[PDB]
Amino acid sequence: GHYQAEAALLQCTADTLADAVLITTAHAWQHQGKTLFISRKTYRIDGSGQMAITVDVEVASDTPHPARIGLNCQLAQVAERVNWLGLGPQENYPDRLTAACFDRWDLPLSDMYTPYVFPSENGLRCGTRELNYGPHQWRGDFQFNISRYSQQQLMETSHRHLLHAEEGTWLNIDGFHMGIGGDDSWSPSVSAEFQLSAGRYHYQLVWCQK
Amino acid sequence: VVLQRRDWENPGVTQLNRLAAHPPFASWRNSEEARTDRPSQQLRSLNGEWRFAWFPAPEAVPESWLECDLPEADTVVVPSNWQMHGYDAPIYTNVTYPITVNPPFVPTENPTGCYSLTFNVDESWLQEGQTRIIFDGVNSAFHLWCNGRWVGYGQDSRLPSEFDLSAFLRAGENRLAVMVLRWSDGSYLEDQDMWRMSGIFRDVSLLHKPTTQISDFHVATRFNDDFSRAVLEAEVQMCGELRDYLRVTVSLWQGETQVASGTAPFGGEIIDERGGYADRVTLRLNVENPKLWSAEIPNLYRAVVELHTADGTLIEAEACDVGFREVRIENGLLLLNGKPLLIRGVNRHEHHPLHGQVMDEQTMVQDILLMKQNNFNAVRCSHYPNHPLWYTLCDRYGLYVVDEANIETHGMVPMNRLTDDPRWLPAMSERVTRMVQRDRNHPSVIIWSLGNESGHGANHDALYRWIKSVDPSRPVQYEGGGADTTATDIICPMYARVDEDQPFPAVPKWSIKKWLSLPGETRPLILCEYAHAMGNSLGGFAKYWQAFRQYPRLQGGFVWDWVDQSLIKYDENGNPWSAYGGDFGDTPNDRQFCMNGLVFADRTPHPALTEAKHQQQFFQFRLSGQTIEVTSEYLFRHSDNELLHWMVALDGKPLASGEVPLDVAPQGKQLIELPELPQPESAGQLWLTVRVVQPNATAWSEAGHISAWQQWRLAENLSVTLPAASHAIPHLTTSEMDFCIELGNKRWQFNRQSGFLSQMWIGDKKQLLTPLRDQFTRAPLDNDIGVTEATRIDPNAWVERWKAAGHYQAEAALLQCTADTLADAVLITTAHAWQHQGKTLFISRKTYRIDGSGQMAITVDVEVASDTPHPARIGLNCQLAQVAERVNWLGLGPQENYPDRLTAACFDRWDLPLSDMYTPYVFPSENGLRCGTRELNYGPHQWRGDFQFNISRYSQQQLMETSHRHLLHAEEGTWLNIDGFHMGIGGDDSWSPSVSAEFQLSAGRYHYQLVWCQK
Ligand SMILES: [Mg+2]
Ligand SMILES: [Mg+2]
Ligand SMILES: [Mg+2]
Ligand SMILES: [Mg+2]
Ligand code: NA
Ligand code: NA
Ligand code: NA
Ligand code: NA
Ligand code: NA
Repeated sequence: GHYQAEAALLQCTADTLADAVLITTAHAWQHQGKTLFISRKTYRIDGSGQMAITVDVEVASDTPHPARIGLNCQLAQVAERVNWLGLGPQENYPDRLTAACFDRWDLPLSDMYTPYVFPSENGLRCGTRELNYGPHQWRGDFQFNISRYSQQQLMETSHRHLLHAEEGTWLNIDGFHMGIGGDDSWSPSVSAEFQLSAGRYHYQLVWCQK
Repeated sequence: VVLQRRDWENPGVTQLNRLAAHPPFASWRNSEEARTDRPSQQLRSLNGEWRFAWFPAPEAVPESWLECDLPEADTVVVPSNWQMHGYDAPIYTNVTYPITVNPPFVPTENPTGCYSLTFNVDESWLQEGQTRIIFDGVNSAFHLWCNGRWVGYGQDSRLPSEFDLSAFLRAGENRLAVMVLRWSDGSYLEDQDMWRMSGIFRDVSLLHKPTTQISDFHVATRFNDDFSRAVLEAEVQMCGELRDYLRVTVSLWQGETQVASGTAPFGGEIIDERGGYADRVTLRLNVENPKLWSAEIPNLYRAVVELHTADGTLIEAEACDVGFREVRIENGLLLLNGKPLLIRGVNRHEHHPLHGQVMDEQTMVQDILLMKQNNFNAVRCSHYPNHPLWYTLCDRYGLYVVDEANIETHGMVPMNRLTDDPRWLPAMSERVTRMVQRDRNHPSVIIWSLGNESGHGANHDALYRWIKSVDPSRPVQYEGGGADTTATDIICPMYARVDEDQPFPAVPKWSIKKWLSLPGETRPLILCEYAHAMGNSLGGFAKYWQAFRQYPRLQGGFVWDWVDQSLIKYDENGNPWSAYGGDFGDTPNDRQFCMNGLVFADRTPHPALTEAKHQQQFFQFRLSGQTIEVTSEYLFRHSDNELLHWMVALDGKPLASGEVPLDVAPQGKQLIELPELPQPESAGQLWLTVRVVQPNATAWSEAGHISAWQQWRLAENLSVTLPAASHAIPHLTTSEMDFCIELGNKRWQFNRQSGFLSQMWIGDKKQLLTPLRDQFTRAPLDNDIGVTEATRIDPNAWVERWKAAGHYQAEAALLQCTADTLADAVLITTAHAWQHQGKTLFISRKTYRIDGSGQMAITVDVEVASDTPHPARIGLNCQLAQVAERVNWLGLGPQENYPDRLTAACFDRWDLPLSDMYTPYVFPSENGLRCGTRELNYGPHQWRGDFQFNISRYSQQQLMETSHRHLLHAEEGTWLNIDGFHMGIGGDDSWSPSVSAEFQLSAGRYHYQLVWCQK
């Protein structure tokens, strides 16, 4: 029920600090009464206009290891360029990133999408410390992809030529992403060290306007 | 001429007037006594009180001593090492010779032990036949006198030296005088990593044989393809007058039932142009469906060899236990009875903490029982032939033995300087040939070894071939010169790693997986030494066993090693303590390197032993749905003394259990269907634990012995319940020096200068003696230290890397310390930096959230500079004021476990006395960690999260500063170390960094969280 799971709010609170506002949230993702994931977050917005997001995720040990542990949103902005400090320039995944180099990369948005004939998750870049797109900057230590196609559309579309650019830009920022495998393509081939099996996961992001 | 010839400084003279080697004799004069292995009247023990005087050199020994006892002499028990009575000091040196390397010479100051015994000999012994004296072990060389007359000389400390005393003895009182030298040319071949001792340290006995006697016998067992038929072949040699009426009968017995018998006159078949051996006979006995010998089922027969007249008058009988087994290498596999072995081996020295190198039956039996109870099936006689009883016990209890010649020249430069020199071939040949002559009839011995750490030389090749020629029934192995030379049937490296190559010049230690498949290579690989168990060690043990099970030609190995070579010393108050190298004034020395055991010298287990037991299990398990698949790794036996107990528990709370008898064929599988388990209402992780229990006692184990276990996570129900809202709100009070928080009878104090929780009160009683502070270091393990010395730094060693980076010197610098009041909580935020000479090593960022329920949530985020050596731990420590009796935790246990040594530990609710949370390693270090812990309870305190911890009366600082466990003093209160992350302990060896990459704390950024409350 990973694709069907609905978020149930457990906690949403707001606190004022000396120089910041602190928002704390907790969500349970459930299917047929079974809790798959729990996400505990803090959002800290300070006087500099920076939003620090802390994310702590529990994954039930008896659910299949999830494909990713991240956040997503559809941004209003459509910008021409994507700039990042991280692994690139090409698409790279945790079990396929040795060729990628850490540097400051700058590509047109279209280059951040890989036009596999059969559409799927694509265009991830790993080991990213800073990402810039339009007015936005995200900092941390994350994996990301950015495109005009939602994961839903990629999942529902059998041919690349049938894809249509959506309004704004879909951003996936992952603390963690499962291997892609490939030893063969007819049985599970993602090696154990690249499966998201740790049970508890932590990542943190800073979102600001730059 | 004795002091004039100096035979102890001549490698060309290894003995004078010594009788030929042979298998164990008792010269029974009754065949039934021989069959039952009862004491023989013809074999007398001289293990009594002897007279002993110590001398600084052989030249200082007075002439009168040969004739008359010295009044200055003391009365000492024999066998003994004289260092253990305090006559001089034992020396612990590893590689470096304890004497100047100047072959064949030894120091002029050569400690000399003068032993003497006055004893009765009955006239019957002297009227007829031959009376001989047997010295099973004299270290390192000796001259023998009887009633004032010179008998002979012997070298090689580890094999019996025998002399004919017939023409020296008189009826009534006789006197033996034995002059034992500590050092000899023999010492150059005795450079084993062990305590250097001396004396008559094994049994002394008198043996009476008839004039016409059995002088040798060899037993062989050969089989057809399916082992349903065997031929026992027994070659018997006689000494004395050859006669037509002489006969040999070899009879084979299973209990009181004779199963086969053969009789023949002397006279072997023609072998060359000059005929045959008139003084030899070969008997051949058919055995249908022989009961086969293995470590799994040590089936033994009794062979009785009778020398007798045609008419049936007995002259004498000898006997031995016979194990029907075939050892062979075929297609690159070592096979026992046609099946590929998996060696769960251990190296074992002959060591007792009180008696030194003197072995007794009780200690040998204790060792064998412990070995088998911990899933060992094999032992290497590191590095010399053992006390003869050892092989008998291995025959009977069932252990595979590697019998190893007393040859080690480690200290030579290069290592083969002597073993490649044909002038040392005679001394070497004797150590090999006389071992084979002694032990070749023991079924337990499956492999011959040419010695240890003596490089590879032409003498090894010659002696390899000699053994193959005289005894084709056993493979020959030898590790020297790179572990895969022409002098070994088995690739037998020491400390080769599983996946990591160590490409040393000339003698590389390849990854064991890689080694097998090198171009042209076909031999089996069995590590002669691996998993160096020095102190807190055996990290990565599971990696070896996974490889052993996956790769047919990886057939196991022998752990280094069985028992700590510590010695008991006494303090001013007469209290005993464990001593190592240097503690006897011995210099140069190699300190704690003599302690590499799975057990302490008194045979108390180190925690590592349980990891070995678990990884060496003979049953393998898989879970699929509600089905447990049990696979047997036994090669010969069915699981006829085995039941499977299963248990399902929710966070340590028992839910369901049951038992199922195991009926698994050797190499077979059994499916066990678990019944439907009722769903738990409450949240938490379900765990399934299985245990294999032996309902019946065995010769080696008690009823209810657990031989194997395994655990799995089952269904997990994550808690989604919101904790009941609190009525009260914590109150923050501020001064220039402190943030103070109060809630009811609880108070927390955060020092604003240091930025740490400095104190905590319950009621109004202080909970801390030292503040709660980050810790990134540990008191260095033996593996962290390696071979580094104060005078000679090994910059590669983990401890030296941490020291050079300033990890132990780094001081916390406060960057931020703020407090905020929330709706139902107080929030403290801190940031610290640890710096050394302007370099920031670590940054720790924390939040402490104290809510109305009294719980304190601590969130820690640590950055580690990528270019600093990876830290030993990422955690917190404090000294608690409380000393409580018990420690209760939900996590891995019950024993000490570390990230690379936790497979044997089980997740459950454990409750131990505080003392059990400390491991008394003789050399103190970080110890007692328990990993995978979700809840820890101590006095009124509870910590929850996902952490590793240790808890004791000793600070890391004291453990770090103190060299011996007996010098440790319990500090005030209790030191708690709670780690989000802890480095591996390693142990592939203990002289180079051995912690695998996956167990190094190299992630750069680390996060962990703890809740601290009162229950
Ligand atoms: Mg690279
Ligand atoms: Mg000599
Ligand atoms: Mg050595
Ligand atoms: Mg396990
Ligand atoms: Na698709
Ligand atoms: Na194997
Ligand atoms: Na050692
Ligand atoms: Na059974
Ligand atoms: Na120490």
